[PDB]
Order: sequence, then structure tokens, then C-alpha cells
Amino acid sequence: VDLDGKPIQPLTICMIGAGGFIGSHLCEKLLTETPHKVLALDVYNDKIKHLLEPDTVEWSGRIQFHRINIKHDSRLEGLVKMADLIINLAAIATPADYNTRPLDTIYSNFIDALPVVKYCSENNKRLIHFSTCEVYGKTIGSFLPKDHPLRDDPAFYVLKEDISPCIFGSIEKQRWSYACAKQLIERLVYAEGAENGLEFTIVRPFNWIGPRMDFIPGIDGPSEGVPRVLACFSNNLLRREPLKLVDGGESQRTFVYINDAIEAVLLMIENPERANGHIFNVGNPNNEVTVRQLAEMMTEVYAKVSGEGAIESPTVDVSSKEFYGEGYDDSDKRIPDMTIINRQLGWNPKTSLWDLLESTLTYQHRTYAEAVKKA
Amino acid sequence: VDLDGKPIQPLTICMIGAGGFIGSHLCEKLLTETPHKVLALDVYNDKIKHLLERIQFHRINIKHDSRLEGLVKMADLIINLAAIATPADYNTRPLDTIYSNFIDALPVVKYCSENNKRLIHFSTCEVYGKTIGSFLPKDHPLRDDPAFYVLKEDISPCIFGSIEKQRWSYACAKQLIERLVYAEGAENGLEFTIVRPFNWIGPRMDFIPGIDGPSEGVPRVLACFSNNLLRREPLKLVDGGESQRTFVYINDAIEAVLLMIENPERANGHIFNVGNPNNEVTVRQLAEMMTEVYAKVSGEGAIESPTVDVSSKEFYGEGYDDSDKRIPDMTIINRQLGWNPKTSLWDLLESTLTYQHRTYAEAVKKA
Ligand SMILES: O=C(O)[C@H]1O[C@H](OP(=O)(O)OP(=O)(O)OC[C@H]2O[C@@H](n3ccc(=O)[nH]c3=O)[C@H](O)[C@@H]2O)[C@H](O)[C@@H](O)[C@@H]1O
Ligand SMILES: O=C(O)[C@H]1O[C@H](OP(=O)(O)OP(=O)(O)OC[C@H]2O[C@@H](n3ccc(=O)[nH]c3=O)[C@H](O)[C@@H]2O)[C@H](O)[C@@H](O)[C@@H]1O
Repeated sequence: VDLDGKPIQPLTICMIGAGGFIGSHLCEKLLTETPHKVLALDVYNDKIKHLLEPDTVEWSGRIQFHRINIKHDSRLEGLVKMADLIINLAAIATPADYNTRPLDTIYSNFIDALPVVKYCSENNKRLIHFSTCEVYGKTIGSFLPKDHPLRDDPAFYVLKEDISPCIFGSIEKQRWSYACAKQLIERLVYAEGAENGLEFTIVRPFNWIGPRMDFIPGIDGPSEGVPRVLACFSNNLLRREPLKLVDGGESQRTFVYINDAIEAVLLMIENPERANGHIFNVGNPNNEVTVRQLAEMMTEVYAKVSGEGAIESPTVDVSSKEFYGEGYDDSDKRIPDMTIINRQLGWNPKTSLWDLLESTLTYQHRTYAEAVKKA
Repeated sequence: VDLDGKPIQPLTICMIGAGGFIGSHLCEKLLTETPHKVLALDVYNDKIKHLLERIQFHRINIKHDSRLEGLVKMADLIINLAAIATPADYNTRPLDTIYSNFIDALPVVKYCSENNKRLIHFSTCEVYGKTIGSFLPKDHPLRDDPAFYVLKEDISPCIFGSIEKQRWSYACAKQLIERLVYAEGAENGLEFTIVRPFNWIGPRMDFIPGIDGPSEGVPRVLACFSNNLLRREPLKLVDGGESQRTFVYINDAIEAVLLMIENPERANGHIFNVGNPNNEVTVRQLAEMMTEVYAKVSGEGAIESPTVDVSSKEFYGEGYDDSDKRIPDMTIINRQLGWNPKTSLWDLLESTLTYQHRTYAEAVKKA
């Protein structure tokens, strides 16, 4: 039964990038908590093998992998035509190669999505596009003098979806390649919703954290790979190295437990009366920390989870030239405004930062420790 | 002879959107002041008809025309002006705007990089969008620090409205194309230069509605106010015309572009603000100043109230938002090409409105 009060008609859902971090967890909540049928499209299925017929036949029927690459594969339009609802996760989304493979980044996050949008509008299918909190980029507050009082006015850091600006660095700062592409795709989807009648919903994850995020370098992922902080630190703690802090890890972020976030997405799927039209911050404003804090807190939790204790210095500073490369720039403070999502879907994040790290690092320890020993 | 000191080897130049406002004036400076050969590509040639009986029109639409890649290969240097650039239909045809300013340019960029041709892409000062200063409280002292309103090309941010503010459709597309061109210059070896016009003003800009274009069309402020003065109506000021802009005489600007063409040792790599920081006014001021000049130029005098306020809902439509203050920086351009705008605002309006009066007045009477 939906929020409006109506009963929930089941759906065939075309999920693109469904073998990803967010994809995989979504498949789980859909299978376990709902009637819906999933078409899982991705180039890899590693993270959903545990749910495919070969590894199990408990969900034979209601999920179907299709190894497709949407860059060029005729098969796609038909697969879309096959479903009632398309969810597009398929994207390069590691900051690491926004300034290093800027063309592939732009093509990934803008160009390769356009077809998906063509087909949804043509065939009158509903679209859920996954954008990012990086679309807001920098916080107006960030340009005020150090410790200027205006920084304390929420006016200057809260990121409201209907009115806060999209602020990026100059062109030479190639990290914004990703954000600018995401901005344009949102603008296009919104328009297509306006010029044409596209039913759509756009999701801006603020730093979703849980298992399967990215990869541990050398194990599941590569050796010279560079993921996103959770994965990065995770590796540091497992390998018993210190945690590399980029320019002293003074940026801030707000982390939300992946489970909390998936509930949000579900509410959107099942209440199109209230999600069609809108853009949604999915984040947990209460779990804010600096990156240095995330690191400290993660070492503490990890010691709890591991048994094994501290490290001499558990962190170290490193220049962004050294770490990220040439044209790095950074989002300074993500704090989601929860008026729109709260009003439309009644959503709120239940889970604490400490709690979600206890959860996530136990998954990390139980998965990667016998492995990282044999290496 | 170039700035570096070298002599200038002549060039075949592929100019796309060459029958446009900027296109047309460029063809003139190339023909009259230089050795270069021009390939003029456009769907329309109306504004180059006068100089058409070293220049070769090709009625080509770049959206889909095989002919293009060969035309590009035909030249040494490509200049891409071809773009929807009227604020009017950024919030009203957002798809066509985005496709125009991002997607349709991509092929041009494919061919230039593939075939090792030099590219000059015309972007815009909108790419900066809003000034950081715009978010400080009314009359907050920090607004006076140039830190908060000058738009430096290598470091100032691109600040746009939320998504629902569809005017930024245009700016975001232009931003991404710049980012891609710059990326292609980095990942691949593309020789390129990007131009950010700040409000270039002069002769064949846009159209007069009902004479040079659609009766219900809506161009840029020069053309809009030009029509108001010619038709003897008041000048419609959008939300009291309190935004500011800096206008540069079209002739001054074209000199800049030429310097870039003829001095690749200094222009390859860079992004350039072409504007004239000294000619800043609010829109209300531009209107006042234009009515004054026009009275001078026309003979005919004032109007009772010569302006009137109008809501942007009423004027521009649904998702309008606005660049608040353009004031270009010039350190880069000035350092690379030695360029500076000679011409005054009043002077350039005396010039432009005399062209307007001599062109549109017998016409507007007969209507
Ligand atoms: O998960 C998200 O919601 C967002 O995460 C990333 O953006 P970001 O958070 O800036 O980048 P991360 O690499 O996760 O790290 C956060 C910040 O911590 C720092 N960091 C990261 C990694 C590390 O090992 N050390 C470190 O100090 C950097 O400032 C980095 O920008 C993606 O760019 C967005 O697409 C995505 O929506
Ligand atoms: O000339 C430029 O360099 C830029 O001009 C336009 O941007 P913009 O200046 O915002 O818009 P205009 O319609 O030219 O008018 C400027 C402002 O004057 C006001 N206006 C305009 C017209 C009118 O009749 N009345 C009026 O009050 C509005 O604030 C309007 O945005 C384009 O957005 C840019 O592509 C271009 O590079």
C-alpha cells in the first residue's frame, strides 16, 4: 500500500547500472520488501551474483540479468519498452578520474545517458535518474573570509534542491567535468519533462555509505585504483596503513546509511503521484563530519570491530597534487536540505554515523581480512 | 606581421555561423584588414549579402550535412559561432538550446582534433553566470571588494541558478562545451582558443521584430530597445532593469578576435574575456542613455515616460533568472594580446543607433 493510501500495482523495472553499489542494494530491497520485477542491466554482475538464478533460484522469475553496455547495444530500447519504470544509475562516479579521464567522464555522465532519456520520453515510460549532490558543487559560504559570521547563516551552506545554486570552479579545474555533466543531464531531463511530458524523478545522493561501495584496491578492484573515501579508508585500516587525508581532510560531508537511502528510493518508486516532477536530496544532515573526523571515527570503530588496536599516527596529510592530480577542486560542505523530500515522501534517515560505520566496517573486516593477509 | 614579431602566413578559415552578427563583422575585418581566405558556413547569408556577388558561402546546416568534415579539412582554422544565443528561448526551447550549444558543436570538435586543425570556439560571459557578490545582503560592504564581482577567466567560478531556472540551460551547455574543449586540449593535443564575449554591441545584432524578423520575436537588449525607439514606444525594463552589464563596441571586439587568429603562439591554450570594463551600466541606464543618444541621432525628442517596468514572468516567461553583474577581468587577454577596448559606450551607441535609424526608419513608417 502506497503513502497516498492507494494499493501498490507491481512493476517491471528496468535498472541500468544495477550491478553497482547502489544498484545491488536496490535489487535487494526490491526483491525482499516488494512485488516488483527487476531487469538488471550492467556490464558486470559481481555485486548481484548472490541473487542470480545460477547462485540461487529463490528469486527465479522476478530478476533477470542482461549483460548490456548502453554505449552501443540495440537491445536497449526494447529492454526499456519491456519495463514500466527505468532507473539509470550507469555512470563513472569516482572523483579520482574526473580530472584524469575528463572526456570519458563527460561522455559517461552526460552523453551516454541521452538515449535512455530519448526512449523513456518516446515510449512514455517513467524515469528515475541518479544525479549527485556534486551538482550544487561549492557552498556560497566558501567564498566568505575565514571565520566571517555569515558562514554561520544556513542561508550560505544548506543545499535546497529548488533554489540553491550550482557553483563550480573555473574550467581548468577539471574535477567539475563530472558535476557539469550531471548538471546538464538534470537540466535536460527537467526540460524534457517541461517541453515534452516526461514523468521523472531525480535523486541527489549525499555520500551514501554501506557495503560493496567501490572496491578494495588489489583485491576486488585494481592495484592503482582510487575509489571514494569509504573504500579508500577501508583499505588503509585493513592493510594497517595510516589513512591518507587530502590537504588535511578539512572538507565536510554528510554520510547516510545505504539502507536508509534505499528506503527513500523505494518511496519514490511507489509514490509517483508525489515524486514525478521533483528533485530530491537524499542525505542525512545529522551525520556531518570533516574528513579528518571520518578518519578518526573510522579508526576507533575499526579497532572495536577488529580487536586489533590503534596505529602510531593513524593518519597523515597528503597534497591533492600528490593524491588526486592536476586540476583537483573540492566540494567544501554538503548539508542536504530535507524540506522537499520530507514533505513529499515523509522520509528521514534513522541510522547514525557511528552505527552505520560499525555496520559497514564489520562487513569490511569479515570480507577483506583473510584476503588482504594472503597478499 | 604578428605580435611575437613574425610575419603572418595567410590562412583558409572555416567560419561556422558566419552569416551571424559576430560572423558578419568578422568577415569584414578579415577581408579588409588581412590576407586570409574565408569559408562562410551558415544556413542564412542575409548579413553577408552586401559583401557577396577570398570568400565562399556554403549554405550548410551542421546538424546533419556530410559536406562538413571536408569543409573543415579544407581549412587551417575553424571558428565556431553557430549557436542559439537569445536569452528569450533558453527557458522556452531549453532542449533546442542545449542541443544547439552543446551537442551540435561536438562534431566540429571531433573533426578539429582528428584532423589536427586549430579551433576557436565562441562561448559566453554567461558561463560565469552570477557573481558571488550577488548572494551577500543588500548593501553589504563585501560587495565593494572586486574579489566578489570581477570575473577572472582562470579562477572565478561558474555559478548558476537551480535546475528549475531554465535560463541556465544555455549557460550550462556552454560550460560543458568549454570543459570538453579544454579536456580535448588536455587528453588529446587540440590547439584551441575560447572566447567569452561580454555583451558585444553594434550594427547587425539580432533583428527588428516585424521588419528583420518575426513580429513576436524577442532578441537581445540592443535590438529590443532599438525597436522601442524606432517604433516610438517606451523601453520595457525587466524587473526594473537593475542588472548591470558591460558593453564593448563590436569593432573593438573584432580586433581582439583577429589578434587571436594571428597570434596562436599566445592564444592556443587560453580562455579570453572580451569586454570593456569601463562601459558598465544598469539596464535602466542603458535605456536612458539610448533614448538620449537616439533623440540626438533622430532629431525627434523625448517620450512622456520613455521607459516602463515589466515583470520577467510577463516578459521572458516561466523559469527566467539573470546574470547580475558582468565586469570582465582582462589580465589574461591584456597580457597575451595587448588588447584594450578603445570605444566608449556613448560613442558606440551614437554609432550603432545612427546605423539603426538610417536602416529601420523608412521601413518601420511603412507598417
Ligand atoms: O557519494 C557521493 O554522494 C558523492 O561522492 C563523490 O564525491 P566526493 O564525496 O567529493 O569524493 P570522495 O572521493 O568520496 O571523498 C570525499 C572527499 O574526501 C577526501 N578524501 C577522499 C579519499 C581519500 O582517500 N582521502 C580523502 O581525504 C577528498 O576531499 C574527497 O573529495 C562523487 O563525486 C559523487 O558523484 C557522489 O555523489
Ligand atoms: O551579449 C552577450 O554577451 C550575452 O548576451 C545574452 O545574455 P543577456 O545579456 O543576459 O540578455 P539580453 O536579453 O541580451 O539582455 C540583458 C538583460 O537586459 C534586460 N532586458 C532585456 C531586454 C529588454 O527588452 N528589456 C530588458 O530589461 C534583462 O535583464 C536581460 O537579461 C546571452 O545570454 C549570452 O549568450 C551573450 O554572450
